[PDB]
Amino acid sequence: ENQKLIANQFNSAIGKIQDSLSSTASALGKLQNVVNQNAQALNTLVKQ
Amino acid sequence: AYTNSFTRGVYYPDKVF
Amino acid sequence: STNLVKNKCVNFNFNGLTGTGVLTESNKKFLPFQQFGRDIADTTDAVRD
Amino acid sequence: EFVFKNIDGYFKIYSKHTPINLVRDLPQGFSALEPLVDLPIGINITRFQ
Ligand SMILES: *[C@@H]1O[C@H](CO)[C@@H](O[C@@H]2O[C@H](CO)[C@@H](O)[C@H](O)[C@H]2NC(C)=O)[C@H](O)[C@H]1NC(C)=O
Repeated sequence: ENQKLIANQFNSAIGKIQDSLSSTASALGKLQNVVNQNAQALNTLVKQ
Repeated sequence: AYTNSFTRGVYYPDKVF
Repeated sequence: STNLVKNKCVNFNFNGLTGTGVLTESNKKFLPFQQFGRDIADTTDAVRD
Repeated sequence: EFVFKNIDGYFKIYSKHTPINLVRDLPQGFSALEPLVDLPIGINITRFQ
């Protein structure tokens, strides 16, 4: 009984937070940290 | 007599590229 | 200076710097005093003969 | 600019010639100094004039 209007709001909210993700980069910190852990673990290995 | 050498004296430490 | 061969694993020695690998021509540009390239991990990646 | 050095008996003589729109003091710039020449003299120097 709300899904017309409230599903439209749901679409708008999921889309606007998808846009926010398109406008967000600090969230990728976990995977960038893991990639950098790999990078320094290989790099410290080479430096040894 | 004295002045501020802000960021001066930055050369290439090596001929390595 | 005997020879220079490319794209085949050889033992290259340039003025004293020794190493084994294949020599590939690149479009990079050096500075006149600069001699050999380097990577982000102390890895040799280019040598102007 | 005539940056000098003396390490391992390698009396380096750097240089850099950059004109600027200032006639008062050193500017808020940044210019690297290339090793114009190197002098392998290997002597002990502690003063200059
Ligand atoms: C509940 O929250 C939603 C989202 O915060 C509200 O929807 C917004 O409503 C304003 C004006 O009413 C619009 O300018 C926005 O564009 C809407 N956001 C959307 C559609 O994502 C909603 O009004 C709030 N109240 C109710 C009863 O739903």
